[PDB]
Amino acid sequence: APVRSLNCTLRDSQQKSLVMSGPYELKALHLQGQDMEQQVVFSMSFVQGEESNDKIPVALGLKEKNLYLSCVLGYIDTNDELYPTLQLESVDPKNYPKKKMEKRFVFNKIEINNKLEFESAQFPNWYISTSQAENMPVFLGGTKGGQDITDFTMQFVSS
Repeated sequence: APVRSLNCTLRDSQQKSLVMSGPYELKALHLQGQDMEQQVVFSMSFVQGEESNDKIPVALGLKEKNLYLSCVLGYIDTNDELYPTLQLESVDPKNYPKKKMEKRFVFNKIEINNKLEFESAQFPNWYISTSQAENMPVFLGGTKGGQDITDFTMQFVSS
């Protein structure tokens, strides 16, 4: 393209790591030592979308997996109308990433020090979220304050 990118892991504000849960899902849990190898490496690209002084548009791919997080209307857990849902979408490595990511792939990275939130650019007020419980899916949530975990820290891996 080229697109500006870095590789990183993410941990939620409770220190849970993100790992694969089947081929098309992530889950969060507190990890230990060598098992840390299980945490998922993201490739965070900076996309040409709507930048605020503190709303930096990004896409999140899963390094080496040809998968991207995307926000698409569907049905939600519940714990006719459609709601934003988090999907792990496989893509043609030939064309991704790109500065012009389709809207479903774009998150606004919000830096509330020293924490990051990732808001769906397509569906405002919906965030990459984890449950307080161990081993539950990563999902789009956080629409009501103080209910879900929507804060993360980033661990730089490489560029």
